[PDB]
Amino acid sequence: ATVRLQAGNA
Amino acid sequence: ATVRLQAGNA
Amino acid sequence: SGFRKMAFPSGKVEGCMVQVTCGTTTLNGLWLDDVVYCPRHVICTSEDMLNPNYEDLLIRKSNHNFLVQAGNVQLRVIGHSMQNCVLKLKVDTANPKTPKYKFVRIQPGQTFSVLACYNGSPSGVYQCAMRPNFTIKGSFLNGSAGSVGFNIDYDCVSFCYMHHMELPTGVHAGTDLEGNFYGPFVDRQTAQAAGTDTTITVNVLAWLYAAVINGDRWFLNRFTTTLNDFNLVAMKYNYEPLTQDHVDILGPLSAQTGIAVLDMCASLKELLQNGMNGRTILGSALLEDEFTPFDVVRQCSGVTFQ
Amino acid sequence: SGFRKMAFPSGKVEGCMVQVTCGTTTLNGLWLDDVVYCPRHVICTSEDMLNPNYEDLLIRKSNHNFLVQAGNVQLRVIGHSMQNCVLKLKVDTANPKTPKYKFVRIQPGQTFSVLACYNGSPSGVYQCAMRPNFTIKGSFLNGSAGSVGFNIDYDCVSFCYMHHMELPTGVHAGTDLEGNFYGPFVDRQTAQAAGTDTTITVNVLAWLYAAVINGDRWFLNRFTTTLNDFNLVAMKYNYEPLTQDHVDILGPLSAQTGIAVLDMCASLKELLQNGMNGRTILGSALLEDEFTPFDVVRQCSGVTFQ
Repeated sequence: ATVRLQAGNA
Repeated sequence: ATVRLQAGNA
Repeated sequence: SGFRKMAFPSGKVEGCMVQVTCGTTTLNGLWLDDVVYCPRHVICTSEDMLNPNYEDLLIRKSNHNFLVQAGNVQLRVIGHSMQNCVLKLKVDTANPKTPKYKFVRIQPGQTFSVLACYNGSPSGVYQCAMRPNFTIKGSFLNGSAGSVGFNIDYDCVSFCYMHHMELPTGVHAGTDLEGNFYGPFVDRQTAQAAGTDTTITVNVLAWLYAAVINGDRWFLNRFTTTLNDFNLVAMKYNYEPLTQDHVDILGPLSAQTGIAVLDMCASLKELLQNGMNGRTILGSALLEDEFTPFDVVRQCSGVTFQ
Repeated sequence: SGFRKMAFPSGKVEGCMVQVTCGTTTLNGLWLDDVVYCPRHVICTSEDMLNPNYEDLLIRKSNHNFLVQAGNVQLRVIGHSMQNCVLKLKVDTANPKTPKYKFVRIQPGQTFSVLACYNGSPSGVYQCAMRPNFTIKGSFLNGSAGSVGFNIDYDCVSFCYMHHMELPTGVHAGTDLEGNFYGPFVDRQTAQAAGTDTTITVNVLAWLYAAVINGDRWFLNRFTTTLNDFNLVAMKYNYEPLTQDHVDILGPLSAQTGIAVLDMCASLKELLQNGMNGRTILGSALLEDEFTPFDVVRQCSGVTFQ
């Protein structure tokens, strides 16, 4: 299970 | 048991 | 993603909090435009608490007897009137930081944030629910009277609660911002007791939906139940009746998770009859009833405020 | 009285939150004076997350590629540098609402308030503890990166945490405000796992003192214990060792309640070996370990902030 980097979207 | 009204003393 | 007890972001209200002093008695007030709202028992002394005749005591007070301080700035009081259990002090300057605001009276089962303040300064913020017996389980010491509860919708603050008193069993009682008490209480140091409290079933169902959304699904069984049959079991365990309106309010969560409401009812029924067998849900070993469906939707969908 | 999980009053921080956009990627930034601090992964795209060479990607960015918005006001970026895992954007106007502030790196076991924000706007505030394995149990969705944790002392805000990422087991990891990660983590979508977590014994003891102060005294026994024997029992149940420094830190609560620390240790040992037998403490059916001794003193004594 990979990490999810919690950046958003424009 | 009576109620305590929670006012200050200053 | 996690699930936590979340309060609304503060600041819009903190700029409105002031100190009101009448002789030796001190408490908090709420400064909106050119009016300050505070509990009327500020005009009483310690002997007056047993049986205060508020009309007689307020007739004897002049404008200059009220010392209102906003941090360092002293505000001049130029008028005063009483509305029910709240005082209204007219002051000579309008608050520049006054937000858009409404006054609302909430229903039992609804939640709100409390801003605990002492000597006109904020100490902390936390969320609470209005219990079915019209009390709240807060955290309040002497000096906290006048602290307010509120909700936010975009830019509008809805004020719903002003704190007044502590009861023997360590529960708390107050008024709306129009000065009417919640429940059968009076602002007197007399014998008063909270009635039998019940568990808000719709909130428990919302919390189980939160758990399912966060991946805790061990309690899901394969059975269903009828509303009447469910309410027969619920009544034995001091749970409130579930109405058809409540099932409709749970509709969006049901659609989101794909689990019919009546299946969750069957699972709650099994939890009630058999216990948790040492297991936890969302880190808790007891069933939680202080999340409304809106609270769950807001937290799990990430609604923000301007 | 009452005992609740209380966050610090906010507002001083909300006036510092901005939106930073680099192409299609958007997150939060912290605007202090004429510098904006944000996570450096904002300059990556979705393919870059696997193995981003940050130096190469940052060499290709000019000042104009960064869109910084404070509500409606657009801010012009006039410089940028990288410090460890954080970006620093120099902007051409100083924030007029900048508070007095410090940067601190906290120790495991310490608590702080988190201000969850999306698209530069705050959603809520809640308290959390730094776990012994250097994770926190928060509530964060996509878009929340750049939200900060803080403490307040009178008028000085101590910033201690910037959020960066979510781990497989649904725990969260981030950095201090100097850009060094807490724990053995890296800002990459790779296989990473939290180590074995332990229970903060001194916090449990603080919570039992809180319970005693609030009148929940059913668990008090008549025995005592030695430190070594206690730590022998504690080790078996995955509890951290109690040190003499911890015993000294619990001194004020012991004096307040008149209960020696070693008696509380004997009572905790009995709770650990025998369970709670269906009883609750402070409304909880599990032992709570997210209150420091300072948290208890603050809440039970009513410390306020200017």
